[PDB]
Amino acid sequence: SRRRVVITGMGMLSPLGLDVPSSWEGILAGRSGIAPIEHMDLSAYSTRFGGSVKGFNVEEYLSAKEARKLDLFIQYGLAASFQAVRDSGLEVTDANRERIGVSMGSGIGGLTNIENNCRSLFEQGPRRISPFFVPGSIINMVSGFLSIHLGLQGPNYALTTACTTGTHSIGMAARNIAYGEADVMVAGGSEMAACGLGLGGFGAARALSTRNDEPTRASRPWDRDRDGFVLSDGSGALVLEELEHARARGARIYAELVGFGMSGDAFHMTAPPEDGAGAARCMKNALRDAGLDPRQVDYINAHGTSTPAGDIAEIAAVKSVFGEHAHALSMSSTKSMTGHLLGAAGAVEAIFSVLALRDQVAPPTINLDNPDEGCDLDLVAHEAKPRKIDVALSNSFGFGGTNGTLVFRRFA
Amino acid sequence: SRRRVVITGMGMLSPLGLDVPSSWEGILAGRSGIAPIEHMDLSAYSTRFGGSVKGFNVEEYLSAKEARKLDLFIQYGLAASFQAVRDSGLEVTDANRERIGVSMGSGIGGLTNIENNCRSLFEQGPRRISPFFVPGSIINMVSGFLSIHLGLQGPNYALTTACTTGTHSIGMAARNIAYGEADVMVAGGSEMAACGLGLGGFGAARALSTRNDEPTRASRPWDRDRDGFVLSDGSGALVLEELEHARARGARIYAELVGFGMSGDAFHMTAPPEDGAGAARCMKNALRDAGLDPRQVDYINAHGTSTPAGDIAEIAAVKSVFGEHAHALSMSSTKSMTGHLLGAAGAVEAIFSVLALRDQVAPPTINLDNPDEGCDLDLVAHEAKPRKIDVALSNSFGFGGTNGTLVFRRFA
Ligand SMILES: *[C@@H](C(N)=O)[C@H](O)C(=O)CC/C=C/C/C=C/C
Ligand SMILES: *[C@H](C(N)=O)[C@H](O)C(=O)CC/C=C\C/C=C/C
Repeated sequence: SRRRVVITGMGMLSPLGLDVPSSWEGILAGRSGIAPIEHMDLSAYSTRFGGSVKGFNVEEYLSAKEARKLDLFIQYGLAASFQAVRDSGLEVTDANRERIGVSMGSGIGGLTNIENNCRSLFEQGPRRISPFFVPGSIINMVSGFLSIHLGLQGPNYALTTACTTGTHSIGMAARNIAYGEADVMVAGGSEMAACGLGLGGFGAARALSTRNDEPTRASRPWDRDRDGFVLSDGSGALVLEELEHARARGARIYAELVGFGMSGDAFHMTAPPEDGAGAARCMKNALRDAGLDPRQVDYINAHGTSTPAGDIAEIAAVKSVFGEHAHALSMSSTKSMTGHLLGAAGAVEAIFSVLALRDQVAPPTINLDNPDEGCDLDLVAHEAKPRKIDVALSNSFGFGGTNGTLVFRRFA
Repeated sequence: SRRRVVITGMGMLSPLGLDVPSSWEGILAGRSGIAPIEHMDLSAYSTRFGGSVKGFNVEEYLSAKEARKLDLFIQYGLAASFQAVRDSGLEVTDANRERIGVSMGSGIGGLTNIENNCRSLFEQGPRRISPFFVPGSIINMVSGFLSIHLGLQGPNYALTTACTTGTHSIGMAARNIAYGEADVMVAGGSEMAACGLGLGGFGAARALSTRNDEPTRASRPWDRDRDGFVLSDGSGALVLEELEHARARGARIYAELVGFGMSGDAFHMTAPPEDGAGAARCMKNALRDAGLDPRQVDYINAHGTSTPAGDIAEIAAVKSVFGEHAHALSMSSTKSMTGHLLGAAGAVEAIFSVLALRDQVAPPTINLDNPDEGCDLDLVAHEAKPRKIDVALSNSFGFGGTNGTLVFRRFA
């Protein structure tokens, strides 16, 4: 006896822009948001570029006094959230506040703050750790601070499922509404992992592209010369709403959230199975959840992180799940332009999938100069493709073999 | 139309013991697991004691190679998880593995690992960061490594909701089963924040008891001389199972999980509202979820962290929710003995609630020498109280005003 769930608001900070429309313009233009990092000295690091959010002004949202306490991941998460609530036109009242909840997640949350409080502790000692370190750094405080600012009293929580965080946060918030725990959820992800620990940590695991000479050409999903993902920062937030609650208040409806899949590879801590069996199971769970034939999918927003193993695993999974229809649909990686927003990747890509439906256009896979062996699908190489899209699918795969799939369709 | 969920296995590392029965013996004996910390120099810190796990042997569960890369919070979570799966008697097969998932969470996850990789980064630079830093430190890797070790292909995720993490992880895993997403879930929490950042972080926010001269007397919920919570380490894990799946395989059933409630205070980043209005809403949501009259609750395992504001707010909430029945039920804080396991607090306290039902006994609130103004309920001061218990309730409250309540009842 589950209710239908629609998207009535979207908000975003990306390497391509400080909101959704500016980010989406970047996407359709094939623009890279990847550039040498400038906020820290990366001379000793094998990767010196990433997707920074450019020109972020927190004072558009919060007092400088408030924001001083908050790690950038919380600033970015609040900014995207505030945008999405505004965009929904939803009015929070005594009558609906217990029915509006929040699920904004992160991969690691306040790493910059943790790194800085660690410097203070080691160099100076524990009397120099900020009283605001914990409430300013832990992952659930986007959900926390958003609920305090807006008076949201519904379910209040955060997921942390590595690069799957954004996808799961949206899927499980949809489940909250579908099963009557809430009428409205603000859900998505924020990440700011562009510090020594983040760039050094992924560096030490050799996960990152080291194409320092051409940073805009580094993220090249399914291209034979790909050499790992590009670390990027940002936040995506959607207002999810029960269909009748939306219809009743005359809400502008972007799309319907019809399918959510989760699954575990149970294969390896960091590498995906070569045949993408976990991704394949996850996509099939989401399609069954949606009551859809695989042939109804027109657009896939791939995980497509630009790793050797991950990209081909995703091709195999799509070929397994869709058979001959795999050559009819369009699949692209917007990480070709945005790089990899980690715990935020699934939230910004949920928004790009919803906009692909609104505008009937497949975003491009830029830098796809030489598709690898077996990468023979319509990957929307170089340039945006206007086309029919009634159903869009977004994938995220994470450390621990954790998988998420979101299925959106045009709302009647 | 939603399915019933029972507890068929439990696992724990606590300051009181390296498994459930040893921990539960400590609880019923009124024993403190709180002592001066010995694994680090705390001379410059205002708090020098906490609840350590004593004598943990990871090699009972993992190979040296398996354990070396993993933060203690993952070691502790895997140990509790493995105990719970063994304790369930569940056999994982090709036939049931896609129906068995994992939701083990943490407040902050791999803080000790983060501290250690930061020392290397500051002293020597990023070439000295472990390749295993990320997969070895991030919160979702208890769920990840457990699924890889046991071949679990069901829903795979992690919550991070501060001190509410364990309660939410259990509640939402129960929802997964109730709503047919899985037949079995391993759920709970693990925390190891007994490092500089943890003791310094909470110290800087003045949240911790500084009664260094009597560490076993420091955790004193509802006592007039209380001066903040006691930082403690450990893990709790429950095997949650659909009732018919349990009956069908002849599983031993500890208790039924009947109610789960969440709510946001939307009041303050760290302080609860004086009248505990958020807690009150959360407890009422759980009882409504359970289809129970407040008068059916016999035992409450309080949040009861031993903070001035938190303890009295919880009394107010119980008085609001239960009225005259507030004087009939028994409410205790096992943190009087265990200290606060943070993201694990909710998991170990879910287990103590289930055991209060099994043994028909209310655990004591030790150190309750002088109950504060308004603390005039049956708080089970000093000594365990044998009594009728058909329904037990467990609360957790977190930073961000995030609330969780779990309602368990004796299984027919
Ligand atoms: C994502 C991927 N490579 O596809 C993977 O889940 C991952 O490594 C992210 C883990 C967490 C993110 C934040 C980390 C900071 C150090
Ligand atoms: C605890 C509480 N009872 O309010 C609080 O919610 C909390 O634990 C915040 C941080 C969680 C744990 C990890 C942090 C360690 C430094």
